Amino acid sequence: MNIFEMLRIDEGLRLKIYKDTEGYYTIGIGHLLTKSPSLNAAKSELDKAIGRNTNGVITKDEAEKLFNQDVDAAVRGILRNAKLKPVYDSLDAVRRAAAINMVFQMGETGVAGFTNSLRMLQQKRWDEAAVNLAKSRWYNQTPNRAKRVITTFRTGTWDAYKNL
Ligand code: NA
Repeated sequence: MNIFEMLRIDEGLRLKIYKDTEGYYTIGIGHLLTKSPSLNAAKSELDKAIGRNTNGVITKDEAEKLFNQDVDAAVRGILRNAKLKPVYDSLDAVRRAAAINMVFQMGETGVAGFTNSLRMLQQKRWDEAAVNLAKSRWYNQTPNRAKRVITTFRTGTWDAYKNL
């Protein structure tokens, strides 16, 4: 297990434009296209991202290319964020994957607002952090995925992703 395999489990792989859990146009391995309700706007974003006129459909290689870029962007984002970087730096590599997963799903600004959770993580108060992380819109809206990510923060193991 690693961050790529983890997010592949959590996000799936779809080669045609679909709506994500929030109703937003997405493609590939959780590549958010736009929050606009316009499918045409989403198709434009896709074409811009891929560099060709798609039919709203991409190949697996293209999906994996966007995915690589998106994981890299999530990491880069954490490292540029004054609130997230110190917490991320304090973590072991397994818990760093859980951190990247959160940012991939909700964005840097959204995760940086988990102030109390972040403090508990930096303190290595894992059970307390896990309880706090679950008191969130995140957990309520995507409880199975959040439970997996939270278990990863709680334990520093890949146990929530084994059998998957
Ligand atoms: Na998804």
